[PDB]
Amino acid sequence: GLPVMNTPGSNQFLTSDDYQSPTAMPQFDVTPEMNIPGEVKNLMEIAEVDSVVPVNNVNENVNSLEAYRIPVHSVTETGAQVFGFTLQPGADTVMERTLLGEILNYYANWSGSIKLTFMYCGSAMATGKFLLAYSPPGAGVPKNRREAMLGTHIIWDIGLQSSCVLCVPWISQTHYRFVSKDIYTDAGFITCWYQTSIVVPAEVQNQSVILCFVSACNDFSVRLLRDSPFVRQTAFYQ
Amino acid sequence: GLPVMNTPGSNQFLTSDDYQSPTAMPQFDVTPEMNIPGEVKNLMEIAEVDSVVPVNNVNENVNSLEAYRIPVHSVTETGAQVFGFTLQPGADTVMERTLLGEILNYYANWSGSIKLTFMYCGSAMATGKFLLAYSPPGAGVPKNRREAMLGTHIIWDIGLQSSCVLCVPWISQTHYRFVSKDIYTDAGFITCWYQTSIVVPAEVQNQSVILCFVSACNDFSVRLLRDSPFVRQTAFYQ
Amino acid sequence: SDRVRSITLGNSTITTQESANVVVGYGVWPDYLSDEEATAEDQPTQPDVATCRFYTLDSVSWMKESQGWWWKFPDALRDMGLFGQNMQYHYLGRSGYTIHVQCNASKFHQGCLLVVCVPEAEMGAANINEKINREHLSNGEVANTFSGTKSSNTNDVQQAVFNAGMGVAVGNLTIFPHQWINLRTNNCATIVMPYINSVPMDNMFRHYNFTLMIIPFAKLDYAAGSSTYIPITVTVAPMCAEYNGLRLAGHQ
Amino acid sequence: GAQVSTQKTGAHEIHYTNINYYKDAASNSANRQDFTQDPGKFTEPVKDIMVKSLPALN
Amino acid sequence: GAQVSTQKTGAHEIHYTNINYYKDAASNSANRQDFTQDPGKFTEPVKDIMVKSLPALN
Amino acid sequence: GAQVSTQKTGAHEIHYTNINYYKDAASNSANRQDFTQDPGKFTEPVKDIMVKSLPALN
Amino acid sequence: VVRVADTMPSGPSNSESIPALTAAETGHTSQVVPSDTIQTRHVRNFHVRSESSVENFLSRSACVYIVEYKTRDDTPDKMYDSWVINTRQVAQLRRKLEFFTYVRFDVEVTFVITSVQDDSTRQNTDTPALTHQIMYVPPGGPIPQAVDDYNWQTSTNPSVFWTEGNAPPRMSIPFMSVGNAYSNFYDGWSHFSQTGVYGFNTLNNMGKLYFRHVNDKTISPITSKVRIYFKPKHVKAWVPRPPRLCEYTHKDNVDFEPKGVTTSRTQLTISNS
Amino acid sequence: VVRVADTMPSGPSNSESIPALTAAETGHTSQVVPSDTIQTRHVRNFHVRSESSVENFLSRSACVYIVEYKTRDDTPDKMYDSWVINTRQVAQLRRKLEFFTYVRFDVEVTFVITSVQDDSTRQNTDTPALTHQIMYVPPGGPIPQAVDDYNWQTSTNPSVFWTEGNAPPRMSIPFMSVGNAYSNFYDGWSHFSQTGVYGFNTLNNMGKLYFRHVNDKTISPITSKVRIYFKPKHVKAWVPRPPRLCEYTHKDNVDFEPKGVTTSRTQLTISNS
Repeated sequence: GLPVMNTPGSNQFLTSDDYQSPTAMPQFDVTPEMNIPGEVKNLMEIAEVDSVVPVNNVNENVNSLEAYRIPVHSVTETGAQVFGFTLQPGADTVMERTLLGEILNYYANWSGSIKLTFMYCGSAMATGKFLLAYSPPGAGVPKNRREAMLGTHIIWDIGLQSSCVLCVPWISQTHYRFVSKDIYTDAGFITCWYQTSIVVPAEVQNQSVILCFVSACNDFSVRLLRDSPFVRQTAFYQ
Repeated sequence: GLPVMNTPGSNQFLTSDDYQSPTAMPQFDVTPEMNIPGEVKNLMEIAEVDSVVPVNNVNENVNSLEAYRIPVHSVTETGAQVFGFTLQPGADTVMERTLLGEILNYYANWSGSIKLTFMYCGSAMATGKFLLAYSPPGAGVPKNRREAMLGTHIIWDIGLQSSCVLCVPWISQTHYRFVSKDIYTDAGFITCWYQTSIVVPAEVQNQSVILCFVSACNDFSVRLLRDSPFVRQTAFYQ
Repeated sequence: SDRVRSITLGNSTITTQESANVVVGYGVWPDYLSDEEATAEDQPTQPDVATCRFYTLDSVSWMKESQGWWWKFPDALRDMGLFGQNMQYHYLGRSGYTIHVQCNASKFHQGCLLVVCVPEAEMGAANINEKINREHLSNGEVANTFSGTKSSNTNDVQQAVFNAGMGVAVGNLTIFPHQWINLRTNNCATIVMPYINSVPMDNMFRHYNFTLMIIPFAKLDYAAGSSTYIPITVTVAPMCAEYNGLRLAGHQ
Repeated sequence: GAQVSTQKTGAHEIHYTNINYYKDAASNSANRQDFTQDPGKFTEPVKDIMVKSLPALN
Repeated sequence: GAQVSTQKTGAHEIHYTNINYYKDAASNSANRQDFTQDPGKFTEPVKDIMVKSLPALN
Repeated sequence: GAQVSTQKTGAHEIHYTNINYYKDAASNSANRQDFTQDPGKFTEPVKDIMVKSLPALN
Repeated sequence: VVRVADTMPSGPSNSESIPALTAAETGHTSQVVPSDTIQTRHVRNFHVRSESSVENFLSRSACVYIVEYKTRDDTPDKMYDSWVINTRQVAQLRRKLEFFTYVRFDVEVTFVITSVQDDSTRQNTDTPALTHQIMYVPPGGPIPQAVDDYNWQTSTNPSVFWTEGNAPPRMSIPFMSVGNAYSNFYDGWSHFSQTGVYGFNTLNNMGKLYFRHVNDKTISPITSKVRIYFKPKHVKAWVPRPPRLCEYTHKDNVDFEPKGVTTSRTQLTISNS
Repeated sequence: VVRVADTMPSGPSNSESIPALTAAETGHTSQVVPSDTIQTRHVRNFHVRSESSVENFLSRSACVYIVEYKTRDDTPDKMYDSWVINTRQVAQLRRKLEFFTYVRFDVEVTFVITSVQDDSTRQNTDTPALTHQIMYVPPGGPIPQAVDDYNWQTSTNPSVFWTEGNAPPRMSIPFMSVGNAYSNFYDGWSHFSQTGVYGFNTLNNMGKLYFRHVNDKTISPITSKVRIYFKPKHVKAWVPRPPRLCEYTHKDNVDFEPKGVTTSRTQLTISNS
């Protein structure tokens, strides 16, 4: 024979195996392969596509299409907070159900930069400027516009170009973050602000709708697999 | 198949294994490596660093910082024994808790030369000479100064250079010693002696403090691992 | 000879005539973050003149019976100039240090100190299951003090000179950058400590990087006519400082 | 009939053995070293491609 | 894909076989033949290095 | 890393395989092919060696 | 060896080039690197998108259906137990496969069997090792009708014999779809008059499994439970889709009840509260 | 192949070169070879510092936590048993790892399971082979709540099945710290207002294990005890520190009671007594 002795690890089944198992029906004439358009070889090609964030999720607007509309209108003086939300792609109540939020809910440790994109869906005659900030933590949430412009911001105007890009850079101690809600890794606090009001001429409606999109930059990454907390079943589906 | 037969030794777990086991989470994107200063690749780099020996451990001075002070003062005639201790790095009551004593308490069979270093922490105007002997066994412990200078000694003076080095050489039958207390391998008997007294001028205090340091030379070695006798627990730490 | 040493950092210069040496950490000189270890992506601010300079902390006295002192050192410089401001307004900070400790005495005095710069000196509490307050591990430039006996106060750090707070053997506490201010030869002690941490750029309020411990072994013994009050003065200076993530003020 | 390729290890800090045993391709191990990607058909799904400097449908 | 290196034997009185099987580096065996050391950053942690013949801060 | 040597067989009427597996020398097999001898220090333990023809301390 | 993109350095700029302004009204996803908003430094980033590939994401063993059957009872249908082969009865493996519209994967099946002794008067038996038979049956094959029926003979069909006390069985299955890809979604009927069933069920056609105890009528019934773990590999997937929001209802359709799109905030603007 | 340093020969000397006099007041550790105090001969020393390397010193299997759980009881929490993953509950492995401040090691885990039959009226059973499931759970994963709860399915999580009568299981774990090194010491808080918990505990974040019996409700309870043996390898360690003198108290802090620095002599000067 051949002198061999087993190791601790023999006769066990593991989920992440990569061991060659025999076929049950040999010499199987496999049907040919077809060039189908739209091939995915990495889920990161899917995660970097724009998709709409349900921002307005306030007390039963989620049972409707109303949750995607961010309302904005003419103010009295200036400088108010339209919307604002924490940056937790996987543990938020805002970007929880967006495509980036779903894919990161299948993961645990992520890194990389996140793009937001803001289509303006108002009338063709109204203008207005909006401060789109990013405040890294250590301090709280900036309560007025003067505290908001001491972070990474952008001053966006409404013209022919209806959509902006706030490209949130990567400012972090560690390389990777956590998806789950925890204290050691907090990210930043998006807060949108009136740079000016909305000046609109006569015979046009006053209020309008801003949308928000989300995607990932060139250096986005995910590290650990797990199960997502969205699967809530009781019995089998007979 | 393949003709193989097991040997006595199959299906056992051993503490000192070196056998390749499969991973549980494959293709794991390992976080990068960082150049941290102060890298240890051998514990012998740690064991050859000077560290202070608690010499004065006499009847509740160990519950204080008093145990590190070796007192010394002006004598009447000459030639008295300030301190003295056995050379058992791991089985002594003097060098038991020093860093060399801790590392050798994680080992069993050691060899190599040991340095002592004696900082003098007296005043800036007092002088005095001290005989720092080493008496290999076979005979007892030298009771006066005339019996003490028939070993490996050094005559150390106090001047600008406040610290001495008694570099104890390697005089042994076997290559290696034992850490534990036994009879077959005994090492030597350090005994410090007044070569002269301490002459100090007026308006200065009489008594002073000598310190002791310990380290290892270029050819120091340890051979067998074991558990150290310092770990004394009862239950788990919930 | 090499007893006269000068150090120039910005607009503050220490000249000593009875120094010993300069212990450069674990051999590594301070340096800015090279981009093989880069984690964050926005441009950091490197002041280099208004930050890399000597800041003097409070001075403490050393009687015959004093037991020790400890300073946390990303925290004791909380409110020392633009190092304090650029600590406050940012989120991640990386800096080396340069410790200098003045303490002088005449030739008719004796005694010996021990200046050890221990990284990550996590201290045990006085009671076993009690939460330490923030105002007992540090007090800024106000020095804490060891107690030689078994300290048993509430919400207090375990003060014992024969444990060094961490429960280690205090004679074995010389593995770190250490110098001995023996009062018969030396006027001061210099430790150039580089930034040792497991993350490349860390915050400077949540984290206590290290602890400077001065513990007297040989007590300040002297005659009945000499000057009693012999102070101890400590003055450090950051090196290669940079700051990442500017945000609104405060810490919470 | 051996094949030698590099293991998966991190940057800044191998050559395993693979022998194909069974007589099919459904027994071959999982090809878990395909790192290739191209986000050119989920982003930029367009004719008249943008420049990112021109005003992009001016 | 074989690697041959010397066994650990004493002085004055080998060539084993090592084949890397699994597809990672966390499965590689323990590198228990690193004898390298340098006590230059725990002893001599200093500027203006000593000579051992000069009186060493005279 | 193979070693080939002859088996033990009688006169007038092989080449086995040996691969050294474990990382030490205390795991190497028993060297049971050392046939060397020299009875020169148990016989003839002498100065002024005999000839067997001379009368051998005449 | 493929890295992620690094960060290029930038500086103070005053240009007519506008990375911030784009036209999202064309469906083009904007491509702004963080080196075009603020002054980013040089970052040599060594992240590798390794454990996010379509091979690495789906090649994990997942349960599909538990099968329970005893070794002696009063009725012949509570002895052996069958199962029609489908992946759409557990929401985890199904939800991971429903990112895509069409996939092409080989299946590597692993069975995990546990035996529970039932309660009776005479439980103190000397029971030998149990034996299990798992006979694959292609679509249209013979129907086993008992534990002693002569259709269990496997003159051609794939089978596997296991004895309790070993490693679990494992076999591979090649690509068996008659088209070119396993259709996780088919929008159509079965009859060409646009009638019949609506699925999603017209294109299952996978065959069915069977389980029985090879041992005879024991003197004590033993409840056997076998778990099937599919493990796909060599995976190519096309034309993706967003994941499912609402919970599942059945296996032969896609029907549901409406769910709110997320959980509410009760505020809209963040502050220090 | 690296030897220790040899001994060079020396002779009678009368020099101004003083190896004996050094300045320990600078922190420089003196470097006196024994060839500079007395007349040492030529020694060709063949000691190799082999079994004192940081790899050789820590790569031994050490227990961390015993886990006890039965196969049938009255309460559902005495069946399966969980454990939060930490190395700081047994003083031997903890004290060997607390030479250093930061370490970087891969973990190679080995479980050792023993089954003790409990006392009851009906201990004379014919019990088949037991089966064990050890499901790793990453931080934030689902919480198993019973021995029959459907969270034990392992659609993604690492698991291992063992049957009593074989070699013990073994799996490896790569470097899972989110920083660059497992911090055995962290001097800081959790909240940025320097409040919250003080640790040493803010940076554990390792996940937790789970244990259960795969077999059903047996007719006799069997006390199961599983021992976890960590075995690090590929070890790099930085910036050391002296070992711990005082005994340990808990796992989530460093708190203690003061201990005398050694054991007393009751004399100070040795003699023939």
